[PDB]
Amino acid sequence: MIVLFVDFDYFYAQVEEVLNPSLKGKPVVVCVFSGRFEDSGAVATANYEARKFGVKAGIPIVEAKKILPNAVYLPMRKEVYQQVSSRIMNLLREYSEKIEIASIDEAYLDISDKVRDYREAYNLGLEIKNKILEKEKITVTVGISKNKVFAKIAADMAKPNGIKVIDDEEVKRLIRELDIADVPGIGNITAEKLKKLGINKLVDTLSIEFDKLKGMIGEAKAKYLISLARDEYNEPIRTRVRKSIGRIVTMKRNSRNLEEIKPYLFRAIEESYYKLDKRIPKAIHVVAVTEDLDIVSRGRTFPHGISKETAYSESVKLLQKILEEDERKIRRIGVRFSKFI
DNA sequence: GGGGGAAGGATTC
DNA sequence: ATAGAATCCTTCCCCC
Ligand SMILES: Nc1nc2c(ncn2[C@H]2C[C@H](O)[C@@H](COP(=O)(O)NP(=O)(O)OP(=O)(O)O)O2)c(=O)[nH]1
Ligand SMILES: [Mg+2]
Ligand SMILES: [Mg+2]
Repeated sequence: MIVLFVDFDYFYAQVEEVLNPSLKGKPVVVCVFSGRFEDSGAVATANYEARKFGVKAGIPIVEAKKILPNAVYLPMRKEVYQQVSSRIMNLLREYSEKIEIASIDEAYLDISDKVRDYREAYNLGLEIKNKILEKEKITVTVGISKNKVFAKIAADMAKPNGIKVIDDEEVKRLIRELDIADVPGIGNITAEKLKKLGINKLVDTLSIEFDKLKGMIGEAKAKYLISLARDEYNEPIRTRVRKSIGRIVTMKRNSRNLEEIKPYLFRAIEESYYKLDKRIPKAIHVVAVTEDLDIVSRGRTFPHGISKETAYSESVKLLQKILEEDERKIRRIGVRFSKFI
């Protein structure tokens, strides 16, 4: 099997430059203004010119300005970045019927019925990397290996504007030399938990016995890293059906008074039902972030569809149930819809 | 013993 | 100081 991976380079900032080529070369940093005061929020992404001085996703907009107070700070236009992303995807379907859209800047191509050697897979790559540059003027980074994981890891080192093939005996090489936090699916919570058991590379998952591994990171994670250690990561490319749609907004004031959170909640449903459009959910969840950044939610499943009048009605009792069972101020309110028809 | 949901956790975008 | 969005997974609990 041969898997082809596509990670658009700093996709949000790149699109802003395609629409305003003057920015090309300057530190661009796209922001998520929360609104509670001036320059409150997070950085969604920053182009590599701004990445150098440590302007990355996650750090608040304040810190991103003590570092580069003269960079170009633009508000995120996710609706514009989506329209550009779909046009790029609709050019990738021209290379395989079996394609998986992972995220907005990510896609796997199963091209085993279109090539059969990493050399022709490599030669397919640039004809991707340039058809995209030909029609949408965006650079991408492609990775190719024997499964969806190492194709991911390939692009993880090749980016930006990169191309990389990880052959089946570098796969053997990596299992023994790859820091395991750099395995896709292992964030900081579980990376630390692995060091605590002396697991630095993927091979150490077989030297240790199983239930020591399961009880700390979980059964699916354990059976996941275990299958990659023995070079037995199956896993194909299948169309991803969007199973959830929602929106969650941040209040200008921390509060728990219900008639203060009703406006933000009702505005979260108006946008969510627009994002739905012809999709009827059977379940609504009321997500809420606390004043201490914790995450609590209450939901319900209906045997039928939910019309905006029924979502307006349900979301207030789920909201009541939250405040019923916790004493903390609410910082972010939202809603989320699943179980579509 | 195990199927099958509704609420916190963790990854990544 | 600490966005938004969505996926999968674990854990507790009702049910054969
Ligand atoms: N709202 C929001 N959006 C984010 C966040 N993180 C990423 N995104 C959105 C905006 C990101 O541009 C888009 C893709 O994210 P990546 O693949 O993780 N990084 P990119 O491809 O951008 O650059 P490079 O690969 O060179 O780091 O996901 C975030 O924390 N918040
Ligand atoms: Mg990318
Ligand atoms: Mg990505």
